[PDB]
Amino acid sequence: AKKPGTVFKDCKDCPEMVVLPAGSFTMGTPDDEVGRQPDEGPLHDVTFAKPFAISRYQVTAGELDAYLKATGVKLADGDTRPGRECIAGKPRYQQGPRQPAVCVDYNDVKNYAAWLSKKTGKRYRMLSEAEREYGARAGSAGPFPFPFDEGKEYSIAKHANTYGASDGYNFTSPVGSFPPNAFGVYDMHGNVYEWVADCWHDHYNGAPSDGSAWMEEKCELVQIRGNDWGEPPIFSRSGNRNNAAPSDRGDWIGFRVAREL
Ligand SMILES: [Ca+2]
Repeated sequence: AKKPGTVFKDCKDCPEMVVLPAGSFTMGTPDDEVGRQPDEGPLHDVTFAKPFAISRYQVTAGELDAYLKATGVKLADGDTRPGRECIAGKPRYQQGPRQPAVCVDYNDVKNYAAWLSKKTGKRYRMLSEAEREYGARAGSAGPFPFPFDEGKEYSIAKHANTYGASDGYNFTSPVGSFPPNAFGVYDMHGNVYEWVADCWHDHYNGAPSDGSAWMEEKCELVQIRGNDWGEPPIFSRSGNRNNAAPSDRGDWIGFRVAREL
């Protein structure tokens, strides 16, 4: 079996995967954490019985393009909002092949993971919300697994891409433009939000404790995680939560994939 921290790819066009360790962690946010929102409790411990892999980066534009070429799929255009349009998977801002894939809805992510699974003979899927927070924290209990930038009160521009140019980028940055966390994972605290599988809940009362996704038979809203290029760093904290309708897409939502070992 592959040791935690091992980085591998199942094919040339496939996302770079990193093995996360089995173990437990505390999910959610302490009451007094700066910026904490009300849906980030209760704090509750979640257990991953087995190691599993996630993409160390958000899936890239070039990686998505490889899928589009292989399958012939055309992604639907997105929501009205002048200057922020998604057209067949492409945002309006300049987007090179190592910037994150965006302008995909929830089902598009599932389709990409199904294609990857068939091509590789491995089991690819969406991350669960718990897996995503686990991977973001990499053992850390506070809002960030890295220190604040020296010289300002609450700046993370040395570690993440958030609103404005102080981090080098107005829009998204190539994946891996900042240091990784202790699990070998990049961009968990900025760049783009990410789809995860879970249906939306306004709290963690009754949340699953085994690393699974918290599903409902019918869901108008699903969870998204992380924080995007246009948002302030107060929402980059590891425990920040948000949601979208699964048919939504935007130039600010991308995704990771996970792989069973
Ligand atoms: Ca920025």
